[PDB]
Amino acid sequence: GEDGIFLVLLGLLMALVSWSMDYVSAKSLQAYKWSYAQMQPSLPLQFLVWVTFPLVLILFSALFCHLISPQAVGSGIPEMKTILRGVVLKEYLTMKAFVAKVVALTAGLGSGIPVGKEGPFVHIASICAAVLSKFMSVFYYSDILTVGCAVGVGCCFGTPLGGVLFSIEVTSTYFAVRNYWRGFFAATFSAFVFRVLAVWNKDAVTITALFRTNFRMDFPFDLKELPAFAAIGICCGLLGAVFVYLHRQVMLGVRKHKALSQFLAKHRLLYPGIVTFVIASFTFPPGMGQFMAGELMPREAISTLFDNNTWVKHAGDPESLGQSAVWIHPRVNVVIIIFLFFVMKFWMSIVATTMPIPCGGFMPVFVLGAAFGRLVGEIMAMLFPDGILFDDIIYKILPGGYAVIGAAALTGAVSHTVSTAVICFELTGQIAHILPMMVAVILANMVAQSLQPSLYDSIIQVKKLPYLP
Amino acid sequence: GEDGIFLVLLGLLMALVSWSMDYVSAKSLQAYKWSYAQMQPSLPLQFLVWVTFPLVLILFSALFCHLISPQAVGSGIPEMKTILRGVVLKEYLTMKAFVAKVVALTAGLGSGIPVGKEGPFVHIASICAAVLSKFMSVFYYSDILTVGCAVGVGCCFGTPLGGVLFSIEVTSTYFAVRNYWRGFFAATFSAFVFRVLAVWNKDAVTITALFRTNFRMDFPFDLKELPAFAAIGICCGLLGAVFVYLHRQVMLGVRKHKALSQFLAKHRLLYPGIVTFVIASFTFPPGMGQFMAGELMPREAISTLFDNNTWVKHAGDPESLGQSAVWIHPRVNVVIIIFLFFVMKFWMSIVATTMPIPCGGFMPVFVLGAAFGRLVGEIMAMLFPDGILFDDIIYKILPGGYAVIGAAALTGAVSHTVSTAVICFELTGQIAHILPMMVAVILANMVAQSLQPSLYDSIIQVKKLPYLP
Repeated sequence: GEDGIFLVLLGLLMALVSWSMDYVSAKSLQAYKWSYAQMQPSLPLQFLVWVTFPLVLILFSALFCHLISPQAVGSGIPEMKTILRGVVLKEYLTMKAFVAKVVALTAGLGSGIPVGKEGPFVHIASICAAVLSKFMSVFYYSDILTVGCAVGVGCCFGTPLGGVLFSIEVTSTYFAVRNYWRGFFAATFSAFVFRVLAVWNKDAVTITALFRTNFRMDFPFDLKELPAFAAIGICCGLLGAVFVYLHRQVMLGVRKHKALSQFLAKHRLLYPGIVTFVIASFTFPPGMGQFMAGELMPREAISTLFDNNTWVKHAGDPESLGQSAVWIHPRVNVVIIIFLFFVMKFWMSIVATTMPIPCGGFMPVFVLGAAFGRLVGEIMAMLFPDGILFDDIIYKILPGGYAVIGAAALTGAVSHTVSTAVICFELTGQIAHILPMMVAVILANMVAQSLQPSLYDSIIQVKKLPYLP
Repeated sequence: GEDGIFLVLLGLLMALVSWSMDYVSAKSLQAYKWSYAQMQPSLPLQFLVWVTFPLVLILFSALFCHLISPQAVGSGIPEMKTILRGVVLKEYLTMKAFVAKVVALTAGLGSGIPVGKEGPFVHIASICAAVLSKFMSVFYYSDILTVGCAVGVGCCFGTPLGGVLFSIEVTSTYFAVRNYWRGFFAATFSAFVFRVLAVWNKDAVTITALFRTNFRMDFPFDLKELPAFAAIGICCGLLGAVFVYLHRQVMLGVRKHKALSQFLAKHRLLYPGIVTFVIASFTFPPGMGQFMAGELMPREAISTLFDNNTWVKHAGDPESLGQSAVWIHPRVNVVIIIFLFFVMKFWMSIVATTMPIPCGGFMPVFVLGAAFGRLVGEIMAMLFPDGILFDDIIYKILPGGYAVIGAAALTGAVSHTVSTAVICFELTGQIAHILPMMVAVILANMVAQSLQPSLYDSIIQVKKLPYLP
């Protein structure tokens, strides 16, 4: 009927918005790197620019989520999964919030602070679905929200079927397969237009997925290492649980005492600002980024962590690798700097997503999972030096695969879902490690579902929304 | 709770059954090839053995679906998708049919006649689910059938998430996500045990998917060829529709007249037997297999059609390729033999799946799709000789990708579903062509949903089961 025209118009209007915002964010971020390099090597000057650019940009984003729309702070998927369980929120789906959010999500992304991308984008995709429906036939409600969620995540990442699985498996109890067909149609069209546009205007020469990895697909892994994958199941789930626990121990920590509540009511934007300050103090590269690999914005950080070469063995030479040359210090072994990167981005991510900013809880958790995966992969490669044999040719293990297993498993354990593995392999561009990441996702899910509740369940519990089951 | 023990026991019991039956079928089929080669080149003797082995084995399978269980003929998914819409069939889920079906599906598969594998396997997986539940807690119903369907197709092909999508998207109207989690768990465990067992006992050296393809993943296809994919959408959908139409024009063709009904009631097993005969008459390789590539059992036939080299250009030399050397005739161009293979397996497949045998409608449709795909790929490679340029290196197109697009799209158009692309790329082992196969699956679905009904809908219409919507 007249469903196809509405769905194709939603897809073509969502791809341009996603492409525009990350185009602008990428140009702002490379201008940041450019100016920071190109002034001079002056260590106080480097500190002051490396601090004053993210404070300006994050306080700008907090200003445009405070001023225009007072209801879009703390946004993302948990209040809309509260909405589709029956509760209506009338003023919350206003078009005026839309322009109030997108520009904030630009200025949440153009800095190197770990935030999400998915959550506010799911919200604005639902906004565009509702507005385009209300404009339609003036010249069904949970259907509109489910199609909005599918188009939102499948237009974030160019991952259609991971989009429709992410819409069904957490934001529902029953599900009409009419929405399955509609969400699959609109999500694959949005992911189609978003990827071909980066060949038209910019240069990404073909319809490569987003983050390709050149693994070898000829004996990737034997079953002599397979219980190691069991470890990267279980520990990730355990680590995922601790994340959720500590998240609540900051949320209530904002609201536990009258003193800091009076301090925040004295001036609202002071809480993001200074804490932006302190994580800039641990990201300055000659300050502590030597011990940290601090000079990595997160997109190229996880393009780096999915590399196809062993970092312990290429440390005997000063050979120029890609960006991964920042992962070599002349005094410290690389296992220690992966360890410190993991622990400091781990406590940095919770306090980064705590602040009153449009936040998603997917991307920094994905980065933490990749870091833990490559940690256990590098100690596997250090433990078994020779590799094993094949027809007069030697195959040695490679730790990019461990990184992609961990970057599926830990965010699957945090967000209490099994469909994270789908967008994981659909971002990485290869499915060589597919059933080990499914087994690891399921082990991490059963451990992190035994111990603690989900992330979004804790958010709706602390924010105290009407949530009946 | 006590769900995990039941699901892991179902998975480990289903993997052994699938592995055992295709182990036995593969050994029988290679013994067929072995004896046929190893007697002598005597052209009447070759004819008589090439005919008398499939007649014996197919009449044996028809005997063991006629004798023990009189209710398991015409089995597969459409009567069970009738069952889960409300209608009960009491005597149909008896354990006695289980042993009556599995051995038949061995002797439906050990011959080279095109049959399915999925349908009767979904049925026996539901049988094992129900029996293991009734044995459980003596020392929920649609849940048991949906878990049975997911384990069935994900244990056929080692494809978990394509399994759970194949269970939701056609055999439901609503869907409880409890069954999503259970089906995902049990399907990935079944696909895990099935693939690692082929390294323990037999040799498939690692957890390679099933049918790997070595494409190049470095500029697979430009967007200068992309409307060709539009053609392999639309035509496949049109061709898929014709398949369904002709299928009904044989089913009613059995039941249109009293004469052939009296002829069949005279002797029931005569109808499969002789028609097995006639397709053997068009598969004898010096008879007509020169013009046909007849000496290809279907599994190695579609391992051949997914090859990474151009068949027009490697015809100037008598170089030994793999099995694909059967695709070269010294007098006939290869486009004509792909064309004749397609048209003769097209009319052969409907009459092959017509006969009273446990049949699935997935595998021969998959083969027909691969043949049409490589047809349009070879004429694309014949049309554009030079390829195009890159950094002083030339990239020419390769027609394996067209074959895998067509083998997704035409069976997606026949079975009226979008989740065929998932098991397509999960069998082929690479996701380089993923969003073109999604776009082609959706174009073929909208054309073949405009023209004719589904395959299984026509089956339940002609068999006249109680089907309310």
